[PDB]
Amino acid sequence: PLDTTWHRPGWTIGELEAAKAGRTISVVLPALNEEATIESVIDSISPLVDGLVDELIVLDSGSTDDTEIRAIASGARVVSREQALPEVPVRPGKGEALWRSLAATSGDIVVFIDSDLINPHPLFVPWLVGPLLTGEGIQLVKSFYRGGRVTELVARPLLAALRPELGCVLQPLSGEYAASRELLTSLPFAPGYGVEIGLLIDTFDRLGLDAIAQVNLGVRAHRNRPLDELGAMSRQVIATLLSRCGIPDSGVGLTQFLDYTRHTWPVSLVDRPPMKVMR
Amino acid sequence: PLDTTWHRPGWTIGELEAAKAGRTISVVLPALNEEATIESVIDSISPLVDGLVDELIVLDSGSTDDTEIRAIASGARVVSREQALPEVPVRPGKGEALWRSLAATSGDIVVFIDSDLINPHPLFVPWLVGPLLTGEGIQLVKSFYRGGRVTELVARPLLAALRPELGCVLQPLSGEYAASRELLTSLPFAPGYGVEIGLLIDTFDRLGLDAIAQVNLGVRAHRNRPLDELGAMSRQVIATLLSRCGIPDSGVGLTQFLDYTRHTWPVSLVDRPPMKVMR
Ligand SMILES: O=c1ccn([C@@H]2O[C@H](COP(=O)(O)OP(=O)(O)O)[C@@H](O)[C@H]2O)c(=O)[nH]1
Ligand SMILES: O=c1ccn([C@@H]2O[C@H](COP(=O)(O)OP(=O)(O)O)[C@@H](O)[C@H]2O)c(=O)[nH]1
Ligand SMILES: O=C(O)[C@@H](COP(=O)(O)O)O[C@H]1O[C@H](CO)[C@@H](O)[C@H](O)[C@H]1O
Ligand SMILES: O=C(O)[C@@H](COP(=O)(O)O)O[C@H]1O[C@H](CO)[C@@H](O)[C@H](O)[C@H]1O
Ligand SMILES: [Mn+2]
Ligand SMILES: [Mn+2]
Repeated sequence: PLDTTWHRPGWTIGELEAAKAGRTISVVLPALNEEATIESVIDSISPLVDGLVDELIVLDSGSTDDTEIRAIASGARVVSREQALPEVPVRPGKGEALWRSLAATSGDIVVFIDSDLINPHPLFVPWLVGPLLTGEGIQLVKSFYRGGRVTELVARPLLAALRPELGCVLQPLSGEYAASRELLTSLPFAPGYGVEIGLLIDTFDRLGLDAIAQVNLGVRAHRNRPLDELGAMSRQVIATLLSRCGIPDSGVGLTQFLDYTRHTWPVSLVDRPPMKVMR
Repeated sequence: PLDTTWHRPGWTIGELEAAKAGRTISVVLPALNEEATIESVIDSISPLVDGLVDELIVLDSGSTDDTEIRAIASGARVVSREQALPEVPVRPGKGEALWRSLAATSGDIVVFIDSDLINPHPLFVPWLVGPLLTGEGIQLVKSFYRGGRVTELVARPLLAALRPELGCVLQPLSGEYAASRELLTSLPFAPGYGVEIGLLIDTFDRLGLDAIAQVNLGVRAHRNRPLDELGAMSRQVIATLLSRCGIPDSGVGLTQFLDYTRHTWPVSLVDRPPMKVMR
């Protein structure tokens, strides 16, 4: 039911670029304190700039390490959350960074790549844009790869329960994906870590499976977070997914008991609206 | 909001036994292929038999290893699913084993202990029965301990979303707990791995928090399953939890893509009814 490219696409950078046909391509790297990895990621993509890729920015989501200076030193344009859209006060979380990035880019096609990847392949961007460039009706491309605890324990089983039509999607939460600006500026953006699952469900509801493709990127490595930070992420994924399914979420943050101690993590039920309204 | 015993209970086996006041206590160990651990678990509890504990059975849920012979050799009464309730054909899964165990025991109080625990403390059963024996209105006692991936990523965040009143429960899926027969024979039993979360939500809805206590067992160790088996368990926990919250579940099993291969795991939306109807 779902256009899946199972092996390495056969296209080439010169073919894909020809297929642009006046369309532009922006790449956004969201980054929060990724000084150890930001440079390797930027370098994997910057050789494409002024060719297949027209624009690369790092959206610096409030880093307090050396993320920004190392990104500048790799030749990337770095855009803070405030600069992307300064009339609107900044909220925390990943979804805010990606939503704002629409105002700081102008490509007809937008590619998101996480900045915490350990040594990413230089064809990620070409592999993701393939179906948007050479297909018909594809508006969103998700990646899969490779062990993804939230994906396999939370998102895929809840999708099977509540949107089983998306059961064929191998990595619904994947941070590497591309989509048309027309789609992205028409969809709301869930806060925090809810943004990927929200975009997938909203895209499906509006365009169906035929507008979605997925592409094998082989294997990917990244910062494996401790279980407690995953708990808050799972809570936000659940909150965003239930809302899309018409189920009322309590809005109560996850509490954890670490001779134990207690901490309550934030959860948000507030989406950003389609960036179109900002026109 | 929730009666919590945070340090080691101060009671003694002789005090607790005196407090029985004619009430009986059954212990059930569900077991599916636990030959490596069944013996250490039985031995931790059998010294209590004919004193605090009136009855110990192993409910052999279809083992094909040496579980049954090793349990017999530790002096335990072993009851198959068929023998517990032979007029009713056997279904797979943990919940079926626990539900049937009500027909093969007669204690006024029933204690469940998983049979895959690595070296369990001999006071587990005394610590769990404490609040049922010495409290008032306690009808269910859950344990906590100790890293519990389904609990921290699936069950606690979904409870926070959908039954936030149970947010103070530290280990909702814990396999070690005790309850009155009157409660257990009044509640349905969810299939598979849904049984613990189902019993907790059903108990709360019927009796509120004041009927539930929890007790610190310190640290517990057990067979840490691979992520893919956890995926099917999470799917069933989600299915049981959504049903209790009035949310329709698709009934679609989780599919996993392991040059990948596909497998679909069973999920069940069929509860067993209150054992009372079998009277
Ligand atoms: O408020 C935030 C949180 C995260 N990120 C970025 O979003 C990406 C994915 O975040 P994370 O690693 O925490 O998620 P994971 O992939 O580990 O589940 C990373 O490049 C982060 O730098 C961000 O820009 N802003
Ligand atoms: O169909 C089944 C599945 C499991 N069990 C028992 O239920 C307990 C808990 O099962 P499991 O270890 O798979 O769950 P976990 O604690 O690892 O999440 C164990 O003693 C199993 O032997 C059972 O009696 N029947
Ligand atoms: O899927 C997951 O379990 C997590 C983290 O992966 P691990 O459990 O650390 O292997 O990462 C997912 O979610 C993130 C936030 O939504 C995305 O940025 C990742 O790309 C996605 O894989
Ligand atoms: O909470 C969990 O993640 C799992 C398995 O624990 P691990 O992730 O292997 O540490 O076990 C829970 O669920 C089982 C089935 O419902 C219960 O039998 C366990 O007692 C409970 O801890
Ligand atoms: Mn990451
Ligand atoms: Mn276990």
